Amino acid sequence: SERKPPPYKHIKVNKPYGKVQIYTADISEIPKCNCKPTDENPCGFDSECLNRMLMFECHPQVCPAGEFCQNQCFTKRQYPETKIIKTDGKGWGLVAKRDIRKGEFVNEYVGELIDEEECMARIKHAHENDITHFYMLTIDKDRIIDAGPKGNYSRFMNHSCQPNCETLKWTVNGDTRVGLFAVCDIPAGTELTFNYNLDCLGNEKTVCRCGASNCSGFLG
Ligand SMILES: Nc1ncnc2c1ncn2Cc1cc(-c2ccc(F)c(F)c2)ncc1N1CCC[C@](N)(c2ccccn2)C1
Ligand SMILES: [Zn+2]
Ligand SMILES: [Zn+2]
Ligand SMILES: [Zn+2]
Repeated sequence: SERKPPPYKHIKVNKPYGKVQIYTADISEIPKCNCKPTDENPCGFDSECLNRMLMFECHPQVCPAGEFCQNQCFTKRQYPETKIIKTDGKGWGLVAKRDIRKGEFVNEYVGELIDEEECMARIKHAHENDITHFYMLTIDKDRIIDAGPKGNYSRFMNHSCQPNCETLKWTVNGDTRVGLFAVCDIPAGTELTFNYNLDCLGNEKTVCRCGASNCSGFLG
């Protein structure tokens, strides 16, 4: 029983490393929806927002709804309150403090941004030194988020063969960002989990301890 998780820097945004590619957009390049600020829930989850439908985040200076824009989840870091918990064979995990509804933004998978060469080198080093460092999540080819050295609470989310959350790739301020969203209603106090199918089957000493009835037995 370790009382505290391994060291890492709690950040609020992805941090690039080495020769990885980063993209940005000036306020002028960000898409503009046709929501009004007088709408029931402008750019909201139940709204007909053009930007929301296409998984584009509105910018504060660009949106016609102004400050009443409800499509700024990633930038404002609008996460349901969560708590890190300790399980048996799964170790540290994440549960939420309030009920979460289906489709709702849960968190952003944040970390050190690395290219594929760098990721492969880290995994090879981990496998040789027997380190359980699988905080790597692919954005696209040659861009991988490594939440091992630095990340936010999303790194505490465990893998589940029957997950209650899923990753969705959104465009925010000119670049791709990985959001965690609920696939069903989640009662407060339930462990937040997602399906980790973004890497290789490097399951040497690791085994699927999700507990789901459809468990295939591995993580890759
Ligand atoms: N479904 C799981 N079955 C067994 N172990 C799991 C499962 N899902 C996540 N973990 C743990 C784990 C495995 C992999 C992993 C391994 C192989 C893979 F193929 C893969 F996709 C992921 N990367 C990270 C973790 N964590 C994340 C949460 C905190 C953690 N539990 C922890 C850390 C320190 C102390 C206690 N606990 C370690
Ligand atoms: Zn809108
Ligand atoms: Zn908006
Ligand atoms: Zn399983």
